[PDB]
Amino acid sequence: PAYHSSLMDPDTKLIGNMALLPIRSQFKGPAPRETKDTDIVDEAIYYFKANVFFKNYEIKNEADRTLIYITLYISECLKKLQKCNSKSQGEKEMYTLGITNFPIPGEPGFPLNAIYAKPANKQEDEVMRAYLQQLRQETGLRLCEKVFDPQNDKPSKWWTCFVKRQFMNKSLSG
Amino acid sequence: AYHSFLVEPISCHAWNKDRTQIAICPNNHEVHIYEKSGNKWVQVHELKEHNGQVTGVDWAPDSNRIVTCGTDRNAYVWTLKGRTWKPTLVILRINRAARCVRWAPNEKKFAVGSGSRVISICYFEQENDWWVCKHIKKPIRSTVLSLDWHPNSVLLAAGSCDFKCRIFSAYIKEVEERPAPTPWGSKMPFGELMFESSSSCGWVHGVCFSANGSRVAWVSHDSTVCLADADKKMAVATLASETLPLLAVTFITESSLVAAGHDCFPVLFTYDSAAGKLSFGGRLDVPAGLDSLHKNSVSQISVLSGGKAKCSQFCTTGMDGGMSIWDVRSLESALKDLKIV
Amino acid sequence: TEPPMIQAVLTLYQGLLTGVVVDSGDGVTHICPVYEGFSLPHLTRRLDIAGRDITRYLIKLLLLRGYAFNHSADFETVRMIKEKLCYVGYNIEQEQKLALETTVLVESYTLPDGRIIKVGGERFEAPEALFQPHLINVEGVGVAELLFNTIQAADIDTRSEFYKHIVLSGGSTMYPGLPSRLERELKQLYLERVLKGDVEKLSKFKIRIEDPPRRKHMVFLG
Amino acid sequence: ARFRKVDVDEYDENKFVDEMTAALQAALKNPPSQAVKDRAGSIVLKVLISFKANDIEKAVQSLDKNGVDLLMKYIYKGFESPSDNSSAVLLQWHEKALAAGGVGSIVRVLTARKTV
Amino acid sequence: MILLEVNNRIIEETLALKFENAAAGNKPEAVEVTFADFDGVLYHISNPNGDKTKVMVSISLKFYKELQAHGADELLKRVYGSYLVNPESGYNVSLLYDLENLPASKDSIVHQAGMLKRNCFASVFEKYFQFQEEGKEGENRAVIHYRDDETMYVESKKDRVTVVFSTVFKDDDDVVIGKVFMQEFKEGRRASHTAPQVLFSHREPPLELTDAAVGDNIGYITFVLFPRHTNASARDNTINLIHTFRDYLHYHIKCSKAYIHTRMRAKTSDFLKVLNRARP
Amino acid sequence: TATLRPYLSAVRATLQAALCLENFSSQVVERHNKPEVEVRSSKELLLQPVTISRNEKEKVLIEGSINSVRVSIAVKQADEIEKILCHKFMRFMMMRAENFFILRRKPVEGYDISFLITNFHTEQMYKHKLVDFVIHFMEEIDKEISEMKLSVNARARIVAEEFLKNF
Amino acid sequence: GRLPACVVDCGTGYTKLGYAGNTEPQFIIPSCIAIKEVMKGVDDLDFFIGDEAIEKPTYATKWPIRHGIVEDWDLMERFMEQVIFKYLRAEPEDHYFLLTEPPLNTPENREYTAEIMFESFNVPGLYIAVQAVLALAASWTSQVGERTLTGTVIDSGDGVTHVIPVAEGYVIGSCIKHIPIAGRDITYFIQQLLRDREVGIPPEQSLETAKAVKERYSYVCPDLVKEFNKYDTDGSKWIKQYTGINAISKKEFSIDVGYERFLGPEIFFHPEFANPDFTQPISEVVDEVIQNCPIDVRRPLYKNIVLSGGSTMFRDFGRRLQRDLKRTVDARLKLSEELSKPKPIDVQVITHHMQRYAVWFGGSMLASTPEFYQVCHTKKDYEEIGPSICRHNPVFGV
Ligand SMILES: Nc1ncnc2c1ncn2[C@@H]1O[C@H](COP(=O)(O)OP(=O)(O)NP(=O)(O)O)[C@@H](O)[C@H]1O
Ligand SMILES: Nc1ncnc2c1ncn2[C@@H]1O[C@H](COP(=O)(O)OP(=O)(O)NP(=O)(O)O)[C@@H](O)[C@H]1O
Ligand SMILES: [Ca+2]
Ligand SMILES: [Ca+2]
Repeated sequence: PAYHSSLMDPDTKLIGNMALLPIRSQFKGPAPRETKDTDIVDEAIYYFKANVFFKNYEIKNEADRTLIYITLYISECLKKLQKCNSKSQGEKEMYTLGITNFPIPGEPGFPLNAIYAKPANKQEDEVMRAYLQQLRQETGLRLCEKVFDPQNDKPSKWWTCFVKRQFMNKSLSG
Repeated sequence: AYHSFLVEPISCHAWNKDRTQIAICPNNHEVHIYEKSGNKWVQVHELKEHNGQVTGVDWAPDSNRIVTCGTDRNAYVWTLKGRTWKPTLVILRINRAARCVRWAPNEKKFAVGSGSRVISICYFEQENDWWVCKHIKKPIRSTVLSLDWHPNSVLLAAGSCDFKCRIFSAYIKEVEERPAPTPWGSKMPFGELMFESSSSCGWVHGVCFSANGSRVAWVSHDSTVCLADADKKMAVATLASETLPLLAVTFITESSLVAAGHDCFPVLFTYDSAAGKLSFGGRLDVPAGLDSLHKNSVSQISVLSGGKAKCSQFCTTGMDGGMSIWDVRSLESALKDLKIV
Repeated sequence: TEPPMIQAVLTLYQGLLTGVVVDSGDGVTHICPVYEGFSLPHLTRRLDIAGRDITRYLIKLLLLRGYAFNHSADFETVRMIKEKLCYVGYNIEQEQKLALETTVLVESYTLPDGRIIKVGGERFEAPEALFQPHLINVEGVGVAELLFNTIQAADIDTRSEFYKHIVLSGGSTMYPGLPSRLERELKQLYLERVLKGDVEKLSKFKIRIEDPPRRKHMVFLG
Repeated sequence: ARFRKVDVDEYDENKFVDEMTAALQAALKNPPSQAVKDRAGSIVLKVLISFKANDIEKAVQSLDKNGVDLLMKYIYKGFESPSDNSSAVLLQWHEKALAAGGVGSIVRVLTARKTV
Repeated sequence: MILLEVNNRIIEETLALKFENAAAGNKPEAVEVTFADFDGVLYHISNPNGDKTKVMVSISLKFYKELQAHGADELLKRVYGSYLVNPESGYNVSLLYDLENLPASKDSIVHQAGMLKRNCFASVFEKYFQFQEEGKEGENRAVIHYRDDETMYVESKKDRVTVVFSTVFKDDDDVVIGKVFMQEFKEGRRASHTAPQVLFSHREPPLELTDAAVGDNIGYITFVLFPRHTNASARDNTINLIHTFRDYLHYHIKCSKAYIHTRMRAKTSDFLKVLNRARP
Repeated sequence: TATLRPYLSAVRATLQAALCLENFSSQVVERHNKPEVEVRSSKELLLQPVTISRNEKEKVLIEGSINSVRVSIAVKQADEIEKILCHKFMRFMMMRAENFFILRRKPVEGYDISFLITNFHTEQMYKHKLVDFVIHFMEEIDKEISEMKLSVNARARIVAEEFLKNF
Repeated sequence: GRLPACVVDCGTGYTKLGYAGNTEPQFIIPSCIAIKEVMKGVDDLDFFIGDEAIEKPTYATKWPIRHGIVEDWDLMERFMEQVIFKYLRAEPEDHYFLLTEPPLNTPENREYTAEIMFESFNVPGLYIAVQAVLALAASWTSQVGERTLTGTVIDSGDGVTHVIPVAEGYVIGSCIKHIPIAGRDITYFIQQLLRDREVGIPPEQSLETAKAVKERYSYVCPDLVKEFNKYDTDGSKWIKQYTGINAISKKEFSIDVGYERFLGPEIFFHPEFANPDFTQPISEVVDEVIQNCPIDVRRPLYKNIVLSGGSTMFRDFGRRLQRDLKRTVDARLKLSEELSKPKPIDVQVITHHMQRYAVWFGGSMLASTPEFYQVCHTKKDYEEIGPSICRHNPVFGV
């Protein structure tokens, strides 16, 4: 079936009903310190090509919600990297997209509100916002090393080809 | 005035006392009772109990009881209790299908004609609180197709497939008593054969007694109509039609008969006691792909109001699934050259 | 509640005290004579052929007709078909001419998966097992012949009444026409094996095989 | 199972048991062994065939309904013995006998238990 | 398709595929095929002794000795030459193609292989066409039993060669449909006067024929061929047509019956629309 | 084609008279309902059989009864080719008898095709329309047997000439 | 007899024809007929079938068979004419014929087929075999020592896949189930994947390309991520090239072939990838079908899952079905043991060589046996008892 996250510890913290997982990142955010060598962002970029094709996804733990969120974000990144003409350009174009304020759980525009709990108060609200942007930035960075082939100006068609495919038929821009 | 209840044959029908409800059998083991609301027909009751098609229905007016008989050999008497009809089984003691049924005018008895070549005269014994029946067998040789009672509730006319129209006595001293004499005879013990037509052809599809019961008429499959006059030594008047067999007949006066059948339209017949002759009075239905109201054979015709003495409206139901209501006066206008008695 | 080997008496109790009750269910058929209130244990025989045997035999026939029914997976479906379309032929020779020369017997039956099948001659052929066991590889004489013997075996003075008091019992005897076939069968036997062939006394032999019109819950009513 | 080969129904006591224009009027008189019947139908068949296609409607219309019915029972009989134009002419006799007797005259051909 | 093809597609296509793979340098696959042809013919294509580099094509005609008495062997040698090898047990003629020694153009050999059957037939015709072309008359007639219950009779004369087929109709109705067809051949010259004259005798054999059978289902067709057909220019074509006739005739009797069927399906379909339009 | 119109007319009128049916439960078998013209186990329920012949070859036999009618037709077959085409065509239809609810699987002995019209048909369908169908049928089979005959000869000539021209 | 029987297997898209006894069909052609489009003269004869009828400039291509069942009889009949008289070159009056029928073919259709074969072609004998049984028979060639006609056939052509339970040679009709995924669906899918990534592929040849790729490169993998990984990691080892020629240009066009290779066949197991209305993995439908069959025959069905169809050709397809089904079934018995020890169920998926023409192969083997001649309807019986005899066709071969 679809691929689930395996980074859900009994002592894992919850931001809303998503999982507040670690992330190797030079970007600011409420993300805990990296425990091992593979963070949630690694699982998303990894399982992506096989997950994006699915329409249904059985949510098991809050780690799945973080996974699903990043997955959907990769789709956003590719729709940008697609029109790029250099890794540098992409690196820059991603920062801007990560800084963009996409809708979050509870907001009209955020698909899947019936699955993602809404922040219960202004504090959890600011944390969640920060986290999501943090993930967006890190993900958009790594994904950039991938999409671009050692021969710059070449956004690999092996990533660009998925631009029109939406995980669970859902979208952060739709 | 035509109305389609369905596109399948209305096997038979019966109207209550005030002609407010009509019981029909839509080619099923069932009987649907319809009632009008404004100018629309609405089904108010569905009587389910027979295990075969219902071939006959009769509604006793005053006691308001519906009697039905089917091909399942059974007969049920339905009694309205509150808002539902409850059936009571009546064993006719036959091993073939019941073909027709009529309550006697006095509602103390009901007769059922069947494929066992007999007629079952049924009545109730309060003593043992159930229904019983005696058989009228001789000289019936084939299936009894139609029955009609004489006003004295004793004489019974029958038409069967042995090409005969006969009048019997269904005298049951256990529910009524000594019948007064009649031109049909003075001896009316149970089963006595009072009259038997002398035809050798044509199944007798329908039989009818006139208002005063001194005349009995019947229609046969050889496309003829007949009338035996008891006041003229039981002489029989005959009239051969140029068209198809009539399946149902009734008197609308003491000298006028209306009938319908395979031609699909009602026709008028008049009797002249003087000459002792019958005459064709013409088509009463003047304008699939037919010029007639009914689209298939008409198989039952009944008097809706005015009695058989001076009928003012009659009803017809046929194999087309339609039921028509004919206004005698209206008909006498659309046709100025009509003659009724 | 006493199945033979007494419901037969219960049934008869209809208003009769002496008669023969041919009861047939799913698994077994019995012929239970009953005299003046009690059931004579002897004279009561069993017929190894009932409702399951017909329901099964139908499956075989429907196979030859081009319909593939699994005996296990579809036994219930065919039983419902049997109950609804099957009947006992009166004169097999004449029933077969109808099936072979006309189509008046063909009837449609919608299966649970929406498919519509057509059944014809097998509607009277399946129940024919009861009369000709050899059709379902069962050795015997068939419910009819059995009845005749079972009566022609009992006392002489009691046969007259018996013959005019045979009464069907059990669901497997609800087949349309069954009573008539039996009455025609006994008359053929009586003619051959009792009147020796004097087709001039056959009219004095009175048979009366009744199919109880009041019958859904007789055992009790009894 | 030989017993089952005799039609016991034959002895059942319930089985039913039955109990030129001048030339035409001439032949239609006193109608009835298939010998006497055939002899009868032949005399009438003889007269019908001996008619002109324009002298039929005049002879048919000169008969009372009972006569027409009889003519129709004979016309149908004619149909069972084709030979020459006898059938092309009979079909003309049918046309006229029908317009006069109506389909009902045919009904009485089918209904007759004792016919020609 | 009106005329029956003369070549055999299974033979041609099998050889073709094998030769193709041979040319491509591919490794040889094993081949084992059994098939038939009209008139009780049976073929076998195989690798003699399991040697996948050798493909053998064999034909079996129950009536080969007959064709052999009329030059078959000689003709077959002329056509196939060194491809002709001793006949496989159960067959009369065998062609062997060495996958490792094929010609530049495989076209002719494949085409010729496909015509094995027709070539086994050709000799009896060339023989008698020659008799006429040399005016050598009085020569005995050739009797070929091409089917278990059918016979062909070749016979030369001063200015013509006649071919008589004794054919059988297993279907009684096929005789009637066959007669309609024969009738049109009988009159075939009306639109082609230079064409062969066909004759037809329904139950009895033409006088010219002996132990010839007689029956309601038998039929005798005669073809009168003239020099213009039997000379060294028309010859092959004449043979290609004349030897497929009997099958040509039955093939058309059968296709007619199929055509009748499409008619009956349409007429019945119409009838059912009416009946149902009679439903309220 | 002079005697045709008169023939059908007589046939149609006889069909009018005969198709006057009603539902009739068996007098012989408890709870059975069969077409009397087929079983004939009750003589009083059978009408007198009648025939309408156009000539010595063409004719229609009409057998009526209280609840069903059997109509048999003797189809025109001039020569052998019409004979086999006719026999073939009638067989094609009899094999499909179940779609032709009124068709008989086998003809009455002596005829080419037969119909069995029951009260159930005269109820499910307008009887006058059924009477038109039989007449329509008679007309249309003839036209069909003719077209088929021409189709056979038509293809015959083309086939004979396609072979002869090539020599 | 000396002449071998004729064996014809008519599929919706392809017909397999040849003589009994042979290992493979002598011809495998497109189940189509091209005609000119009142029929007069010899017009009915002007047609072509199979390949020769696909691009005929002045003829209309027709497909007399829909969902494995004959729809157009007039056209199916002519098709047969050439099958017999042009390709097989068989005298129809001399060969017995074995034809096949999809499950759920009516007895009426059998009589129509019989009418054509006996009354148009005069065949001496006919047998209509049910495709699923022939498939079960073709598998006795494989992993199997004891042959049986009880098993689960998984037929997949270009239309709709079928999961058919067979017990003792008779299809259990009431338990058949169909899957909205087959060859055509896979092609349409592979096509998109290509349209999204590659360029140069002539639109007029979008399909041809897809189908070519599906048949020459596709296969079933054991795990998506790992396969996706492999291609992205060692692309060199898994990315294949595919060249072609344009129609109106003839200019050779090249494209790379990737994910579609294993993604294409994957929709059998994860239908939701391409079908928005169907989601059951094939392994679940099979499991469900068998559960609906009589209990006393369920284990036999699980031990004998046999394949048939060009769509079951994908490499390891059967191995992936077994694994998946072994789980779906083991998982179930894992709960029944908690809510309380049923013997483990043996799930086996047989795979053999003649899988594209499995049915034809089985018909060829059965048609070349003596018993075949014993259970065929002869021309005499057809004419003495009627076409009704062709309704039933005795199973045989055990
Ligand atoms: N209307 C019917 N027509 C024909 N067979 C029927 C009918 N109804 C039930 N059956 C069959 O009769 C048998 C059932 O008999 P039933 O009257 O239920 O007795 P029971 O209480 O089940 N005891 P037994 O019948 O011996 O199992 C089964 O074979 C039913 O399929
Ligand atoms: N090597 C292959 N790999 C994958 N698919 C193939 C291969 N070869 C053929 N096919 C597919 O096989 C399918 C046709 O199979 P086939 O069994 O002939 O169908 P049919 O039987 O013609 N149709 P149906 O009546 O539903 O069985 C097409 O989708 C082909 O693309
Ligand atoms: Ca019971
Ligand atoms: Ca297939």
